[PDB]
Amino acid sequence: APSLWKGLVGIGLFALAHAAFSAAQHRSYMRLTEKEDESLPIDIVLQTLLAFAVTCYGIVHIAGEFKDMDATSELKNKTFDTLRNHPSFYVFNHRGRVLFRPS
Amino acid sequence: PELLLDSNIRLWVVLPIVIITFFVGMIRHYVSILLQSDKKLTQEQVSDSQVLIRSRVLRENGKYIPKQSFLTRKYYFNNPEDGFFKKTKRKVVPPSPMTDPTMLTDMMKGNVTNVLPMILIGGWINMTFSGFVTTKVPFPLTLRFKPMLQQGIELLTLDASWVSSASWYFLNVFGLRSIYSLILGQDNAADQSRMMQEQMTGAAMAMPADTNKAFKTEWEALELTDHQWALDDVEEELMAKDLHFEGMFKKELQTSIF
Amino acid sequence: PPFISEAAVRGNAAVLDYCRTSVSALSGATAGILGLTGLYGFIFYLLASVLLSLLLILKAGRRWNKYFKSRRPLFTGGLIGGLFTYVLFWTFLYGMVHVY
Amino acid sequence: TRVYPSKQFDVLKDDYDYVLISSVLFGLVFATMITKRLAQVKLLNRAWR
Amino acid sequence: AKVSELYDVTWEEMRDKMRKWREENSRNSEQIVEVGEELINEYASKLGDDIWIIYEQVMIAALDYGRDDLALFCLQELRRQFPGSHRVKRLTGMRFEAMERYDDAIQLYDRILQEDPTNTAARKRKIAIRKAQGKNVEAIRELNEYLE
Repeated sequence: APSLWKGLVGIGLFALAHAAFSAAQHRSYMRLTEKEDESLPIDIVLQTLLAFAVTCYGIVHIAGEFKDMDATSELKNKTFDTLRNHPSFYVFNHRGRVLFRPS
Repeated sequence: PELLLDSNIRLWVVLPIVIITFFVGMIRHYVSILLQSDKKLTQEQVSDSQVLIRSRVLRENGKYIPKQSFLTRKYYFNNPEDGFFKKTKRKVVPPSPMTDPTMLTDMMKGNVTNVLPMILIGGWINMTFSGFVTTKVPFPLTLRFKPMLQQGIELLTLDASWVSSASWYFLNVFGLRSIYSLILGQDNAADQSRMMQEQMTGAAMAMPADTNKAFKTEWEALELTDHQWALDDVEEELMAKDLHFEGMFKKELQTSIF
Repeated sequence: PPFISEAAVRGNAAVLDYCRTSVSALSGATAGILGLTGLYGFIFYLLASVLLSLLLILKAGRRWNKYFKSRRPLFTGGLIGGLFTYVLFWTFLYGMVHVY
Repeated sequence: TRVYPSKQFDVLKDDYDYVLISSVLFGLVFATMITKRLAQVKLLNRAWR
Repeated sequence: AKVSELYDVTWEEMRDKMRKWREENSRNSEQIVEVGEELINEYASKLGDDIWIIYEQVMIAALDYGRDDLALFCLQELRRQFPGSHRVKRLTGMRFEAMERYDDAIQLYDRILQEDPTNTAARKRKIAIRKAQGKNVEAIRELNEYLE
């Protein structure tokens, strides 16, 4: 699912860049002709807005973490058996060591 | 829209300046990380810190604790006969902050003089390009900003919208201020403006400037605080319902054993 | 609500600010591509921020009480610095295309 | 001929050495890549030691 | 199931599972070494920073399980890059304690304390050496000393 969102964001960005290039070409043409104070075509403007709205949808989905506020829920599954052992104090005196010693 | 510009001045000024400021900020952040050095911590100061943390934790979490043990803790801390904080005294350094002077210093120090290094960069950049027109800002501006904005073009009829490279880079500095943290994280130290200003989480949180005075302050703070056993209210759970233990018990079947 | 974890709150705030800055950055590019006046541009920026906030609320929907204690930061948050970074990318592509 | 009213404010300045600019532009990237590994090894050494 | 398990995994999931095991600090030395040496021979390409913690974890598990050969194999790799590192010294002292001659391990801990005054791990390991060597009363006294 994240890969699809990333690809969609990339495609939208590419479409936005293409719309920018089209608008640049339109203004370059406009500078050629005297007067003619007209606006850019509405179709490419709508394409620009479509590319802007699509890229803002995946930009929120890509980073969604929203962790739980309460601090009791993560330790709701953890068992006291694992907590009983600690990594500081480890005594290396067990029957498994002499049982696994030959093999 | 007027003043038709060349296509060679945009590819040789805008992009270079943008990359220059980007990499300057990144280099500053990396060098700030590199130059960071650890501070020596002595065992007595460490123990003082841990005792302070213990007393502060007692102050914060004191409701969920037996009253007898709470009074035993508080007596051990206070103990009018011997007293741990009363007897244990280390060296004292003569102070200098004063009430009115420090009350004023809170504002006098501030961060007023932290803009000059960026002004130096802007001055060098403007020195490189004497007569140049980078871009125009759509925002209307007043003619009293033109001397600061242009600073090198001899034009009095021209509007102040057309900016020079100096203000262009100046606005470029704060444009990526919130963008730098996007790639790095919440704790970002790539701010080009605050170069000399040290911005970090801070090595060795605990700063016992006067150990004895802090001891006495905590001694009186622990005497002030009361005791209210928050455990004594157990009847609220008494009349209730147990349905969450039915809750993931349904969702605890679905996982098997690896 | 009695006990709150600072790590989760920090992560939530960081995510919120990250989306706020990214949406603002793209809003700047759109306005620079089109090209408008200051009043219309600022109004457009405000509209984009409002749309982002509405989508952010829609993202949570139910069980939002556990996620966010309140909604004030969701509505009013990063409005000035986001505008500071939006103004840069607005004029970045504005004069690059039109003036140049 | 062509007459210049007030010097020039529309054309790129003639004396604009590109060697210095290109050298600085490449050196910034080179120094960033140099300092990246230094920071990584500093962090690793501090963590281990 | 061994081949079946090794088939339907990827190195990313295996590394993430090892990280989760580290987070839950469980006692599964058999499975830790089973997935430890497997990724050291299959991937052995990148993730140095992760694989150093993996080396230490695998050797810790092998000290528990049955295998000192892999413990020394990871010890030489750890010593290759960082010549002076107190963590490797602590690990070597723990393995020495596990084998024989506890006194030289105690001497190594004493030297480590002489170099770095603030070393909680070495003191904890000495406290554990006297938990199993002598009575628990002396170990209790020394644990109280360090805690104080």
